[PDB]
Amino acid sequence: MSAPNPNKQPVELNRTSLYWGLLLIFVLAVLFSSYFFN
Amino acid sequence: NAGDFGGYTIPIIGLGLIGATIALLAGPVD
Amino acid sequence: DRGVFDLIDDWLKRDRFVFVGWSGLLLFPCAFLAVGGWLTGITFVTSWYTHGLASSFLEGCNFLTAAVSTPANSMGHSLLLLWGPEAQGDITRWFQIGGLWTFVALHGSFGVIGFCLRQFEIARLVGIRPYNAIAFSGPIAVFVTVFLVYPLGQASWFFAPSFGVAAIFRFLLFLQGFHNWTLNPFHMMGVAGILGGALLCAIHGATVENTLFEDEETYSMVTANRFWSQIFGVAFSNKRWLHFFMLFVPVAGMWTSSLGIVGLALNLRSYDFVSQELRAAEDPEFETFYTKNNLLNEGIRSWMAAQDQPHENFIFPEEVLPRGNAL
Amino acid sequence: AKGRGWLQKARIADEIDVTGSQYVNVPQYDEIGVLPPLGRWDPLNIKGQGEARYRRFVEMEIKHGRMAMAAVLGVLTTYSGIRFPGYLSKTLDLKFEDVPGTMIGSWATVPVTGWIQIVLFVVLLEASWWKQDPAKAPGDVVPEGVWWARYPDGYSIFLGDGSVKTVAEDELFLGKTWKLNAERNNGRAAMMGITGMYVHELLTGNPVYPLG
Amino acid sequence: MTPSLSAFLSSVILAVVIIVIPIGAALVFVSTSD
Amino acid sequence: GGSLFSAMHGSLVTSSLIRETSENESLNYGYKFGQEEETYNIVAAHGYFGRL
Amino acid sequence: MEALVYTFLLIGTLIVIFFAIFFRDPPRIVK
Amino acid sequence: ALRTRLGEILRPLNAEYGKVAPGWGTTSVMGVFMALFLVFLVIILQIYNSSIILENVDVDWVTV
Amino acid sequence: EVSFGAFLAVILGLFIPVVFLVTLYIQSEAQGTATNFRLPDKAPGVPGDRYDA
Amino acid sequence: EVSFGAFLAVILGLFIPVVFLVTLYIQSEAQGTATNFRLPDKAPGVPGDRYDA
Amino acid sequence: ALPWYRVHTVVLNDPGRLIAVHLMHTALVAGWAGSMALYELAVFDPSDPVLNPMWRQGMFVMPFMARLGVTDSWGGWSITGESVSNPGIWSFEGVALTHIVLSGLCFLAAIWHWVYWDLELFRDPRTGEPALDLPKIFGIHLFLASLLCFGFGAFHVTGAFGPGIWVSDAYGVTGRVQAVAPAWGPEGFNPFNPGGIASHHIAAGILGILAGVFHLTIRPPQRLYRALRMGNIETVLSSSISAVFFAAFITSGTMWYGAATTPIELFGPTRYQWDSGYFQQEIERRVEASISEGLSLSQAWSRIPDKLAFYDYIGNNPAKGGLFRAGPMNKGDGIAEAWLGHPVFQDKEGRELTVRRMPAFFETFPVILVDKDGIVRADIPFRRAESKYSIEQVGVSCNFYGGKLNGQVFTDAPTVKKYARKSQLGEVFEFDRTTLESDGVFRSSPRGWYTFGHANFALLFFLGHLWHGGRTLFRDVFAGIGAE
Ligand code: CLA
Ligand SMILES: CC(=O)O[C@H]1CC(C)(C)C(=C=C/C(C)=C/C=C/C(C)=C/C=C/C=C(C)/C=C/C=C(\C)C(=O)C[C@@]23O[C@]2(C)C[C@@H](O)CC3(C)C)[C@](C)(O)C1
Ligand SMILES: CC1=C(/C=C/C(C)=C/C=C/C(C)=C/C=C/C=C(C)/C=C/C=C(C)/C=C/C2=C(C)CCCC2(C)C)C(C)(C)CCC1
Ligand SMILES: CC1=C(/C=C/C(C)=C/C=C/C(C)=C/C=C/C=C(C)/C=C/C=C(C)/C=C/C2=C(C)CCCC2(C)C)C(C)(C)CCC1
Ligand SMILES: [Fe+2]
Repeated sequence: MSAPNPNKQPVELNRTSLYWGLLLIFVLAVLFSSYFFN
Repeated sequence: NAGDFGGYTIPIIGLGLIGATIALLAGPVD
Repeated sequence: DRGVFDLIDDWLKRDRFVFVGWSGLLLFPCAFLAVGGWLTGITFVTSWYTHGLASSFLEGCNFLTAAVSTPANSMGHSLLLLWGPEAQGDITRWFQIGGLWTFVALHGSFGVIGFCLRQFEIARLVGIRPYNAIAFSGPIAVFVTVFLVYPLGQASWFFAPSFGVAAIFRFLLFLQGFHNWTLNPFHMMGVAGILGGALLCAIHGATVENTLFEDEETYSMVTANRFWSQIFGVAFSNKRWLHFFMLFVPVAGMWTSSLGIVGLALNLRSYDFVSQELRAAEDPEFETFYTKNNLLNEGIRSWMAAQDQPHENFIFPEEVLPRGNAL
Repeated sequence: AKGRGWLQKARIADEIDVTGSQYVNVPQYDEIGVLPPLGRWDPLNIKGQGEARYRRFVEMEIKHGRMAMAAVLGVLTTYSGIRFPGYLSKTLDLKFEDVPGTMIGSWATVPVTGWIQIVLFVVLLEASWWKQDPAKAPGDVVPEGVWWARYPDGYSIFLGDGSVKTVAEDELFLGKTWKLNAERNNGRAAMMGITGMYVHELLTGNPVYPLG
Repeated sequence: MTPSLSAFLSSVILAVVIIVIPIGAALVFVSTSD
Repeated sequence: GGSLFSAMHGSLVTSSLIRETSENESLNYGYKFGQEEETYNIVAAHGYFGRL
Repeated sequence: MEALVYTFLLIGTLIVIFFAIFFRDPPRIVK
Repeated sequence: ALRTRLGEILRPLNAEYGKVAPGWGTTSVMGVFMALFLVFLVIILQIYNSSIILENVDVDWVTV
Repeated sequence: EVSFGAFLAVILGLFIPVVFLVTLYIQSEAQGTATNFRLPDKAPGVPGDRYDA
Repeated sequence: EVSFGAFLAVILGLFIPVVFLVTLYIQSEAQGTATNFRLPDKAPGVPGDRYDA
Repeated sequence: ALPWYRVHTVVLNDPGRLIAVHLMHTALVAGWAGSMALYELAVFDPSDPVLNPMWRQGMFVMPFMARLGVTDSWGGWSITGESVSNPGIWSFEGVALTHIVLSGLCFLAAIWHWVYWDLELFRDPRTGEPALDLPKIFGIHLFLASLLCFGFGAFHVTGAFGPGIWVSDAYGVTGRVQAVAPAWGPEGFNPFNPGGIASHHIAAGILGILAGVFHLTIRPPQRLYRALRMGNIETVLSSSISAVFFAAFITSGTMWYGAATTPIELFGPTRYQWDSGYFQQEIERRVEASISEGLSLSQAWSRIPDKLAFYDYIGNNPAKGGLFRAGPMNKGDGIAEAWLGHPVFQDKEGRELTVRRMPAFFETFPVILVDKDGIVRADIPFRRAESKYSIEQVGVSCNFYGGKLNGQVFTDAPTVKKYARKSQLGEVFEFDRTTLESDGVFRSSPRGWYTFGHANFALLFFLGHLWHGGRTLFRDVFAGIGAE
């Protein structure tokens, strides 16, 4: 049935978690770029 | 290799059987 | 309670001088045999017939040089059971072919399984979340990959680390010379996690002790957050996030480095930068610190292979031994 | 001394709710042959022709499906080359291996005196031995004491420890209604199967014509 | 029955009758006692 | 040892966090910046480590 | 163009660090 | 909730939620099968490991 | 020998997770849940008040 | 010869505006402004009521 | 309020939406299989299956298609090299296209189950809450899986109704798809015996059907239901993850050590065949048999097949590649063109010299020529080292037998040094380093990459088992504990 789903939940990502994710992705790219290019 | 194990018969009959059962069960009840 | 299983369950979880539990049925004999087997090997058992080395207190070794050395290369990945087709029940021949190594490694592997089960059992008994068991999965992954997965991908148990101080030191230089393990990005993530964990241990212990209240909370989180915001730029404000982070970074360092050891088991190593190797081949004047490191790896490999792998009977004349005099 | 006292002690206890209370048991497929996909598929409304005329059709579907299931298995065995050892007719020098495994080939090569013995056995079964009792269920023609596999409601099955489970009629794969339904449906499928194998043979000589 | 297979069977029997059964019996005894 | 003690202390504190949030909300919202009371059960963590 | 990619990655990391320091979530003490 | 033709068909297959056998049930039979599985897994491991050398089976690449 | 596939691995291996994190934070700002200095949820789907309020 | 820069032009020329549109729509859904079947704003910053309540 | 790492837990108590995300994952996985095979069919060169097989070209899904009987293509070629006229639908392209069509149909089915999540089937009639009777669902799925396990073994593998599986000789020169009779004795537990595959799936399938009958009839014990939390969907996630990494560790060892399910004609040789000289010993055994027949060395080494000599080459060793040496095996040493023959080295004293072969450990190994006694006679010194036993000083000549250089004799030191370097890597071969711009560094086979992926995935799935196992047994306290 196409009823309103009661299990729908909002998703949260604060600014600190955004900065941690951006730092992790950029540092991982910095680390692995030399290995990918060679 | 074609014609082995019935040829295209079993895939055609099998796919037609699946499509027919889905259409048979597609209607609402009562 | 009611039923024989419940009396055993009550007795195993009873508060005594040491907790036993159901996990203690696996942990206590396996850990005692692994530690007792290691202490037996470093005291009496030699490595003369497997490695051509003396590695026991009986032969004159000290604590730094004694070891329980790996089995002979001819054994392969044999379990080397005492009743197995190699020793055939002979305890003396079992010691000589390196069967004590597989004894310590296998009983040690079931020991760390029992200890992690013990962490799960006490957490359920006390009533807390099992985060110590998840944190111990880091050391489990390191032990499993280094002492089991790495030799299982190699030729035999021989290339696993030997349970000793100087033997581990050889294993460090072996993986550097043969795999360029320092240049692996997975070891680099491991170094960051382990050095970061030591940083987090030092910086958290200093901060708590230096933001204490003169005597609820024993230290000022607001003062600590203010201090590191002006010293470092950023600071912790959540005490729960600070303690998950103290768990995460050393455990993630153990898990990331274990993934690279699995690649090293199959010789899927980060040995070279191909474009840097090709450019140095056509242009002999080109030289970086990576190219100098590959020269030192060649020096490690050729100068140790005669004695580190005596089963191969390597005969290297002085002409083929790499030297700095021949560039 | 009755030898059945150990059965009650080996019997597994009744299934309960996980909390500890007794389990609450809590649809339109009541008759054997009425199955989930089509339900009661009666395009000709034979059920409306009378209870006597509908009781005739249930026994008729059961009997037709039972011979067709045996007929399908017979052709699949003989066309594959499986034969009994020895001679079918020592007078006619007819070995089992000589007779074709095909339906028309086996129907002609088997002697008519041999075919009479098959027919007379069916006639003997149909007219005296395995006669349908009007009080009994349709298709229940085997009398008592003729050593037939029966699955009554609450019959016993046995586990590894020696424990005994009673099987109700509504149990999956083991109840009577499952086996009764599976006899009817396999009979229905073999009914279409045996006539399809006949016409494919009539047209190509191969009873399973695409296969082979 | 090769010597290695016989050794394996002996090892299984020995494990059951020296490790499993004595530890279980000791556990049952000390659980019914205490 | 620093990595060991950091992971150990972090796991001990994370294990004994006092319930303050919802069913699947992040537990870090259970701590308020500048609060006075303890954010984790110290006696439960001490009992776990003592029995360990 | 490999050195360009390396420089872009390092400068982007430093930009992320700058934003994390100076445009962080301002800590507010609960009442 | 929506009632469908297939949902009505599959309804008895999801109608026994929470139903258990009281007490220990068939755990003793399960432990025997677990113990036999453990011995069986050790056998095929030791055959592959060549810790059990059988009569005329050889752990090596075979022809045909 | 500029490895063409390696350039995409660095670019897309950086762009796609950065995009996912940026998209998650922006819709978090729209819902008023992009700060950790706020109370726990008052009701399901209702974020708590900020500490400054 | 596969033009290396042309691959990035097709990929980044497609990915970046698609990302920008997806990010704009997702934060619009969080604010309840991602439907055109709603009334105009009753106040600045307050979206109007939807047509079906 | 849901963090990023907990977003998919909205499906935890929604059986309709749980089927939807599982159908979506099925659509992506089946979509990958069709797409991977289509991309692989674009870059595959079927011209020479002797010196350029599938495992030299970095074929990943293609060996798994060929292992179960799909060897022909719609383009008119087969893996064995024999030109095929009509393969039917089940060719390489037809298998790839069917996985694409299956991916789209699962995508459409995932949409329906996502939209129509609220079905009465997922509701408990006693309470009205969403409920899944997991022990009964397990019995249905175990019966269905065992039926497929039995049917695969009894009909597909045995060839009763099926193509069979890939089988070869002990040295991987005559490989073909063939019906395999089940081995019911102790030889079925030989991992290299293909008869064990047929007998396992029949025996395990039958036992699984019997277990499925038990699990569809007998309810769980109450004490086992509470201990394992069988009313919680996360307890089967933790146990299935455990069974999943248990299988992945086994398939990693089976691939690495070799078995009948990982033939060398589809995945390449193993590292243990080079370590023990498996192909080398058979090569000298066939040569010594021809010598006893009266053939000269030139014709004795000419009977050695190029496929057998290609296996005795360290560039085909899966333990010679690198983690970031991407691409096919042809991207490394090059594309193999012709066997150059077997070089025989000899000094001025008639002593037969053999180059010491390179172990898989060494990135670079010294070039050393030894006699039958084991004493070093000649050398290639390290760069500009002061030579005493060099090739020029000792005066080593090289004679090639078989291959393209059959009967040729090289005595000038630069060519002898060049062939002594190539003899260190096993059999000498000629490589096309210009078609793929090969750089000369050895790469790993599909055998090496599969083991790396699945041993690392299994290790990470051990962590998931501990995490999801803890979340099951500690579900009551995972939002926090009480203050004491
Ligand atoms: C001897 C054959 C036979 C008989 C007596 C019955 C009798 C019955 N069936 Mg079956 N049925 C059969 C064969 C038969 N069935 C076959 C082969 C199938 C599978 C295709 C089915 C599938 C089926 C379902 C799904 C259901 C029934 C149901 C029923 C019941 C009422 C409906 C009915 O009477 O239709 C029977 C119709 C006839 C007997 C018509 C007479 C024969 C016609 C003319 C055959 C047509 C020609 C045929 C295709 C052969 C072609 C030869 C050519 C030369 C002309 C009744 C018990 C219902 C139920 O199960 O109740 C218990 C129901 O739901 N039947
Ligand atoms: C002591 C005693 O007596 O107790 C007895 C009691 C009892 C209950 C009787 C017992 C039982 C069970 C029994 C006897 C079970 C018997 C089962 C049996 C014999 C049932 C066959 C079905 C065949 C079908 C469905 C065929 C359809 C096939 C169809 C639909 C076809 O179209 C055929 C086909 O060829 C075409 C036309 C074209 C081809 O291109 C394709 C194929 C090949 C598909 C016991 C326990 O054993 C013993
Ligand atoms: C192997 C084996 C086994 C086992 C055994 C065992 C179990 C043993 C045990 C053993 C043991 C158990 C031993 C011990 C030893 C000890 C020692 C050797 C000690 C020493 C000490 C010292 C030296 C000290 C010092 C110090 C310190 C450290 C610090 C402070 C100060 C002092 C000075 C005090 C068996 C039989 C099963 C059989 C098989 C084999
Ligand atoms: C709708 C539809 C359709 C269509 C469909 C299609 C066309 C499909 C496609 C599909 C596809 C086309 C898909 C694909 C997929 C893919 C995938 C899914 C991938 C994935 C990947 C990944 C996951 C990876 C990752 C990684 C990396 C990157 C690195 C290393 C590690 C790893 C491996 C993890 C049709 C018409 C038929 C029908 C109707 C409907
Ligand atoms: Fe603290």
